[PDB]
Amino acid sequence: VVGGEDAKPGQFPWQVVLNGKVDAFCGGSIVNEKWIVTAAHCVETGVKITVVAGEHNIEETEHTEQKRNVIRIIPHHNFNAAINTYNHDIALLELDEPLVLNSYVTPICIADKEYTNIFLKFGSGYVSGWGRVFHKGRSALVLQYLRVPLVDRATCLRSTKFTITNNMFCAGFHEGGRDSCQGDSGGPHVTEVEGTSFLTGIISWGEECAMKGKYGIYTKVSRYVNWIKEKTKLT
Amino acid sequence: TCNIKNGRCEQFCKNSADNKVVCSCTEGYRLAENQKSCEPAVPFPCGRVSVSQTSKLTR
Ligand SMILES: [Ca+2]
Repeated sequence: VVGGEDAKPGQFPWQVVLNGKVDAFCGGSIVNEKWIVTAAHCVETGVKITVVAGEHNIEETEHTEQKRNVIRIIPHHNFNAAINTYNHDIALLELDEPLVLNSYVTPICIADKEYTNIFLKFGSGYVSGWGRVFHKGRSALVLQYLRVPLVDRATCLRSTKFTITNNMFCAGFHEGGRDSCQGDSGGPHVTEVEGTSFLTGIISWGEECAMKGKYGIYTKVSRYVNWIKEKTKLT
Repeated sequence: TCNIKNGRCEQFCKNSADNKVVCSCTEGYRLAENQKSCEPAVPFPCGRVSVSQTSKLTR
């Protein structure tokens, strides 16, 4: 996250970090004790993945961390139906052993399609992660967060040569300087509704980071809430 | 009428019974006594920060 600030421990208890062949390479959000939602581009058959919930500072021990192995990965069935479009950039990870919920390990709420879109249209949401804090610079050691405004679709379209589908939305600042960035993919874009946060997007792609006239592109979660609910049922 | 201020539903509103309404909440919450607010029904309901009480206040 470029231009954001340090989160306090436990401020985004649904945030997880993913580790693999590359450490801290993407984020994710807790759906429930056994499932994480992330971006499909983070988990294209590459490695075995580990999930760390209750994480705050990647180089230190807080004694709140819960590490889990991912035993099953479900990228959205239409991801990669078309090459390099990043459309349907969303995936679910099933953990080997259930997370133990507490103040540092808490799921994010997920409303139905109608309300997820209503919340997104509130126009202001929070993004978080341990991704780059500068375009092409270092990654963060302490979880970063940033509030980003929703951007109108026509402006969104005009900002890039690449296609912005109905399964995506743009958020960011007209003047730039603040944005999600490499390593933040999969983390949540969340909207707080009277003290209760709901998942409204997945950090997905962009062109460089935080550049004036460019915006962060996000997976529109309202289009996938039915799928998340179907695949993550606990038995 | 969910039309204005979400029918005064803290979370979800649905029209019901001739211009009326019925508020509901997401998993882990329950429709408070007053039929509009949502209250935690589990120890760690989704979407809430519970660390709080920092370390310098009244509580
Ligand atoms: Ca740590």
